[PDB]
This record gives sequence, C-alpha cells and structure tokens, in this order.
Amino acid sequence: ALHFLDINATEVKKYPTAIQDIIINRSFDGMIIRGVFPRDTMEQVARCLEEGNDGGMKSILNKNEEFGTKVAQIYGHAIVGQSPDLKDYFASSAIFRQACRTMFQGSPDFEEQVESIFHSLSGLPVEIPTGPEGQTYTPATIRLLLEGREIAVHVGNDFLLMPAANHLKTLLDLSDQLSYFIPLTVPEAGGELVVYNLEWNPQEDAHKYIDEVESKFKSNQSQSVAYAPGPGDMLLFNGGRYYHRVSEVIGNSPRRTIGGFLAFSKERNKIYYWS
Ligand SMILES: [C-]#[N+][C@@H]1[C@H](c2c[nH]c3ccccc23)[C@@H](C(=C)C)CC[C@@]1(C)C=C
Ligand SMILES: O=C(O)CCC(=O)C(=O)O
Ligand SMILES: [Cl-]
Ligand SMILES: [Zn+2]
Repeated sequence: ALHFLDINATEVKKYPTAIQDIIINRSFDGMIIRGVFPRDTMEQVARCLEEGNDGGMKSILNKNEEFGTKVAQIYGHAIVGQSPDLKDYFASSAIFRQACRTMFQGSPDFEEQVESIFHSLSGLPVEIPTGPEGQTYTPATIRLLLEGREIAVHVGNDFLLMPAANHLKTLLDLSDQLSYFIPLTVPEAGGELVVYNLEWNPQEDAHKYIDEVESKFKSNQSQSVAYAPGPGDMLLFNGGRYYHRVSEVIGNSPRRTIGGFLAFSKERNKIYYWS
C-alpha cells in the first residue's frame, strides 16, 4: 500500500532528497534507518531512565493517567493538546533538552546525531524552532508504553489545526508533517507501528479527538503495513498524511521511544523538528 525504504544509517548520504521525496513528490511514504544510534547508547539511556538517574527528566513525566491504556506516558510536554500560550510547553522544553543532552553523554548527542540525519536526507539546515520570545521548542519527547498499553489511531496533520500550533504554523510550509522516532527499548512483542493507506481528510481536547478518530477510521476498510524498528533504528515517515497507531505492548519489558516531528520551513529554506 505504502512504500517504505529500509537503509543503513551509513548510507543516508546517498538519499539527499529523501525528505523532499516523501513530503513534496510523495514518491514514497517512509523509511527505516538502521543504527542511527549504537545499541550501547540506547541501553545506557534506558537504564538512566529506569534507575531514575536521568538528569531530572522524571520531573516532566506526564503519566496521562486519565486516558487509561490507549496512550503513552510521556516525558516532556508534547505540543499536542497544549494551551496556545505555551508557557508550560516552553519550560518543559528547556528541561528536556538539558536532561537529554546529559543522558546521551555526547556518545553521540541526541540533537547532533538526529540533525545530521535530517541534513543528510535534505541537504538543508535543520533547526529546533525557537518561540516568539526566544523560548525553545523541545526536539523530542520520550514515550513510555508499559505492558497492555498502546497508542490509539491518529494522524499528524490534525495536530497543526490545534490552538497549540498557532505559533508554529507561522514558521512552517503548507506541506505534510513527518513523524520520526527511535526505540530506546523494544518489547518482547507488540508495540509495532501500524500504518494505514487512509489519508488525512483536509475537509476534516485530545480526549474527544481520540473518540472521534476511532469511529472515523472504523468507517473505512483500508490496507495496512506494520514496522518494528529495533533499539537505535530511526523510523521516519509521513505520519502527517497517513492514519497510524502503535499496537499493544506484550510482556514485561516496556516500549520506550524518543521522537517527534519534522517539516519544511515557510519557504522550504530549512527543516524544523520538534515534539
Ligand atoms: C500517546 N501519545 C501522543 C498523543 C497523545 C495522546 N494523549 C496525549 C496527552 C498528552 C499529550 C499527547 C497525547 C497521541 C494522540 C493524540 C492520540 C498521538 C501520538 C503521541 C505520541 C504524540 C505526540
Ligand atoms: O512510537 C512512538 O514514539 C510514537 C509513534 C507515533 O505515532 C509517532 O511518532 O507519530
Ligand atoms: Cl503523528
Ligand atoms: Zn503518530
């Protein structure tokens, strides 16, 4: 249904227009990049988190208790479902980048590594958007999926229609919004990204959003594909256009991903990435 590449991170230099090709030319829909981060780094970082020895990352952990099991616990305020003012977002964002830099210990640094991937696939500058008064957006959040939890079906271009995105809209292109994530830890089973042939309908509170995509999606039958990247593999895809979810986690070992999103600037002069 959907066309996904599977390449090694050593090869990224050879796909200088991958991001153009996914968003603009629509010539394929996504991409697994193996070994963007070493497995060592991924274990170190996961152990920093589970031991609570994490640069204080735990203090910006949203347990999302009131959602039950169709959502991740998330470290960092994700831009989604935030008030339009963004005071908490921007505060959380400064903390995240600190704790994250600390956990990666430059071996390699998260932001440096990811930016060089996005650079290699665009030939463009890559930046974390800055806010209207010079605040920083978070480059990423960390998603924790315990046993029996999943991420409910959703589509990413919807996010840029929420009040939270007002400011960011003023920076970005019309065009689609990619999703990216790297697993830190993968579960024994489940926790797969399932992507659907079904596209964001531009004709058309994250509680009522999830109940109203569940009935929208179950109206259509459409074709699916599933991906289960390993620790340190990046999955990068047109999650803006295509409905997708993450399947229930099976077994004790939980699923931890670090990820966000990715889009062209106003004039396609550069890439922005955030969560
Ligand atoms: C899981 N997850 C998030 C989104 C999400 C669901 N409840 C939330 C509460 C606060 C902040 C973000 C969320 C999710 C949905 C909107 C259904 C999409 C994926 C993810 C990881 C996005 C950042
Ligand atoms: O697995 C994750 O970290 C989130 C997957 C997803 O739905 C996304 O990145 O948009
Ligand atoms: Cl998404
Ligand atoms: Zn998504």
